[PDB]
Amino acid sequence: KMAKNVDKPLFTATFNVQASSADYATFIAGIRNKLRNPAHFSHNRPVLPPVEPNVPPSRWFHVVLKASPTSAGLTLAIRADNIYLEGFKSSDGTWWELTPGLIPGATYVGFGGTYRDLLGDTDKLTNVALGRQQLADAVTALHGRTKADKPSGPKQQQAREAVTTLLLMVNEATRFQTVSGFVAGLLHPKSGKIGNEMKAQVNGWQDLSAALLKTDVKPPAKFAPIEKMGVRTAVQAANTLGILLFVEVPGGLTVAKALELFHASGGK
Ligand SMILES: Nc1ncnc2c1ncn2[C@@H]1O[C@H](COP(=O)(O)O)[C@@H](O)[C@H]1O
Repeated sequence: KMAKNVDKPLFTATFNVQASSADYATFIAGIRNKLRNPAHFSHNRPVLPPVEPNVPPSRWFHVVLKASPTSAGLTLAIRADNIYLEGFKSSDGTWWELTPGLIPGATYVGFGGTYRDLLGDTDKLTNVALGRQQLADAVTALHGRTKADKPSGPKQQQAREAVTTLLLMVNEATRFQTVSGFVAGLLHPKSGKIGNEMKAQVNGWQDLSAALLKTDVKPPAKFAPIEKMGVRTAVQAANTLGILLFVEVPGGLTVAKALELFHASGGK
């Protein structure tokens, strides 16, 4: 059940930590546009293709974060089907994986990519500080990771804080316009923490995605509100979502069909 093609990304997206808000916003937009199922939209927002039924994960992209203009960057291995962070490459060339035995030749980092794993309690998410400095510190801490850092309690804690930072500023920002917008603001000519609404959105990507998709089924259908996210209408949901996870909703596309539409449309 090992992954395939981790070393053969579908695309590579690059960001310099010192760049402007504008550069960051289009970096995020670029990732969404390249991940989209060209044939499957919902309320003008892109929707991911389904996870392929019975193969191991074979669709990956890389994000490269450079702490400096010419410096080699930190490479993130992210799944193209569900935007999971599963690996990062260090300056010594070691692949660290976040799921034991998922990436050929990798070394397990010692924890996973859920906020439960990273923070102990998911409520701690609204105390994580985001900004340009945090981004630079997170990238440097993971780029400078050595194998000996794994048996160090405090090093493991710092690595978790660094991964948590990348997850919010890269993965969740891709998923959510609220998050990407929030981060772009911190990079304008610088520290912030997300509120409880963004925390609820980030913990409910599937639910919020599935709720938009339901409104698209052809009737024989209203939007179910999600109070804790602050999202009470289809339009607020469309404005909150950057890209939807594919969810098999009753009367909408099935996994099989959406996948054939993916292939027929020039998607890989
Ligand atoms: N490795 C990961 N990278 C990014 N997001 C993740 C990862 N693992 C879990 N998540 C997020 O957590 C949500 C729920 O995870 P789970 O409920 O444990 O299947 C997912 O839909 C993702 O938004």
